[PDB]
Amino acid sequence: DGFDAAAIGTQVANVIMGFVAMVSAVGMAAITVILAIQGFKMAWSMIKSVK
Amino acid sequence: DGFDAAAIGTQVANVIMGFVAMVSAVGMAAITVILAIQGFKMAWSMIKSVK
Repeated sequence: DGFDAAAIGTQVANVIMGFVAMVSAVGMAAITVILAIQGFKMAWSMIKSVK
Repeated sequence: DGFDAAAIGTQVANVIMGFVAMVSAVGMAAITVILAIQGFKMAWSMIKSVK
């Protein structure tokens, strides 16, 4: 009857495409860790196979 | 984000450039042996070809 479906259907989507920011931010604060270990793993990794 | 990569990247390297000492020490305790045999090898070696 009214059909206020798509009008609010975009409104809702716009609240939550403007939410990637958080996932990227917590992203960055994953990698710093994953590098820290990874880069530290690769430190000894060569000098395992130094032999 | 933080980028604590090079700061700790040197820190790690400094633990392990301060590790040559051991390799030199076990070095010295190779050669004493290798001389012992080598010098003892050269002992008879001339007096093989004494003829």
